[PDB]
Amino acid sequence: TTMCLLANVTFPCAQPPICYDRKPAETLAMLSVNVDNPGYDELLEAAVKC
Amino acid sequence: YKTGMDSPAIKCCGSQECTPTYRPDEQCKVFTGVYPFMWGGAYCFCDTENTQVSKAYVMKSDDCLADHAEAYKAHTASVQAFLNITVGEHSIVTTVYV
Amino acid sequence: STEELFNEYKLTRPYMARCIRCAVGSCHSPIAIEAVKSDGHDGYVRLQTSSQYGLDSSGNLKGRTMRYDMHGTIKEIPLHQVSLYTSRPCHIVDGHGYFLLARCPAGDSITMEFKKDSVRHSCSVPYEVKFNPVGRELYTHPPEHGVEQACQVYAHDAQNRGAYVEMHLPGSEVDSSLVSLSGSSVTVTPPDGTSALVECECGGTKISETINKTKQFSQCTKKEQCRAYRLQNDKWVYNSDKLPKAAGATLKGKLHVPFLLADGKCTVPLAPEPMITFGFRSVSLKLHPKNPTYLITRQLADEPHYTHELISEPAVRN
Amino acid sequence: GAFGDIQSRTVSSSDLYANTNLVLQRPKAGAIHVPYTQAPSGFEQWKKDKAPSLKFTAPFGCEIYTNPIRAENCAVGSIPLAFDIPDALFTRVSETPT
Amino acid sequence: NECNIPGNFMCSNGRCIPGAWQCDGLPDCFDKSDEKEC
Ligand SMILES: [Ca+2]
Repeated sequence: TTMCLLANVTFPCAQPPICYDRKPAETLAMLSVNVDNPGYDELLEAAVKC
Repeated sequence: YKTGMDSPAIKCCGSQECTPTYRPDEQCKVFTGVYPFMWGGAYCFCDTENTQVSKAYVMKSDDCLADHAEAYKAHTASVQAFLNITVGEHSIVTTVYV
Repeated sequence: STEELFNEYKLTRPYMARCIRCAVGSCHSPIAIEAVKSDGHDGYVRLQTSSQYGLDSSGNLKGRTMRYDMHGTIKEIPLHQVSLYTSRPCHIVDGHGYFLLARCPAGDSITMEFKKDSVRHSCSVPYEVKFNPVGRELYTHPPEHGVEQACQVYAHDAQNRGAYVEMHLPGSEVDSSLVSLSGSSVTVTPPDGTSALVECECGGTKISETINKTKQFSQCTKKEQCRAYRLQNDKWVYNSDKLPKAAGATLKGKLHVPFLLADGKCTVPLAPEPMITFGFRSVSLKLHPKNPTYLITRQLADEPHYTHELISEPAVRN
Repeated sequence: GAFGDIQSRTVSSSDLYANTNLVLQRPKAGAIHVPYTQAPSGFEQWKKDKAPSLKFTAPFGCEIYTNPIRAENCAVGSIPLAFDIPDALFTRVSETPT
Repeated sequence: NECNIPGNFMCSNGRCIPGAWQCDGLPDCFDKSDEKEC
């Protein structure tokens, strides 16, 4: 399993707290810090859709 | 290969520095005396003492997976035959190792 | 499931970059060209441009469109207005994100152009485009009939595979349609829903970030001394060398690239059958190639004495 | 400029050696770009030259294949054989025609 | 069946159109077989 990061909150990468159709730049900042991640594609395709 | 290039760091009436990243063949150089233009006019107001940093590195191409060449070393081969033996009208077909 | 594919270039915007050959001279073009890759076989190239494809002017999905950046305001046209050519005209197949797929002939340049009302846009780049045949018969246009070798062409769908490019903060795109004169001073008018910042040199060292306000400044007489930048915290760009960058770690994510080089099947020609004359320990070969054809011979002994020859004329080999 | 100017240890090694003669150049006065000058792809230059495969040049008429690297049907040498035959197979004389 | 090029969708007549043209709201294959089951 793989846990992603926005703060010290290790949320599951398939279940993000935010989506781009709600927030313009907070999703991009969440993707900013999590580039070095093997589950980045999971966080990616989950972080688009609600 | 695929020469990747970072965007030029521009400071107006300043001076940049070279911060390396240890990327493969990562060249970096700081250029002084630069008056750059954007589409919406000039970028600085200073004539001289401006600074642009070029940074380039080599990464491998996007089609590396399906289009690549494997360099090997070979030694001490192994011979292996598909015989079809019949001894007294009793036939087998067996991969024998020789 | 195309909407799952298109949803990552929704985070991005088209931009303008420097093209060296425009319709008249050297300009800043909305259709600038970053790279041309031509390593698939039967004439398919993959352009990475400074425009975006498959999305509308908002961010939603329209089918066959080019989305570009015209001095900040994002515009759009249908895809059948855009044409490109190397030596002969090329044929645009599809587009996805910053990437375009065309069926091109061989040539030493790429030129993409579209036509607006009375403004013609163009961008020529000195990027070599080659044509790669399959097999031992060197054609220039793919045939009508033959046999089928395996090949490697750029795939036509936008399927997510394991190859990425790197996206970043757009930097401070400076403007000068913002700054204007008052009757006695300098006036900066940032656009609505967008924050500008102003650097001047008319007092000592002056600097400000302003929001949504026609904000004048005293002690500045001429508007040559003030540069009004523009800011967009959202809306990624590509890591281009034709753009300036932001301040501090710069990185915001990575996107997949469409149309990768996949294994396929390609039709190759079949040369006219050689006319073989036999003799005592000797074989004569009459050869009439239609287009240039490799003849490769070897002997089945401890010294092969292999012969390798491109033959493009009617020839007799003994 | 030749074969192996990129050397990735495996396909997904994420640590590649690169010696591609990259040299950064000074940008043109009034333009934001990163100008470089490097030797061309040695893999492409290897593909342009490419003395023909071992499929066409191998002695004794071998048939080189790919997914296991192997040769086929090389008409060279000779296979010796050992037969350990049990005594039950030896039929007597008068149970066969003569 | 399957096209020779991997990114292509095969229509009713065997015409291979790109795979991003299937279920797009625009008819490209004869008798709209790109617009049958969406
Ligand atoms: Ca359709």
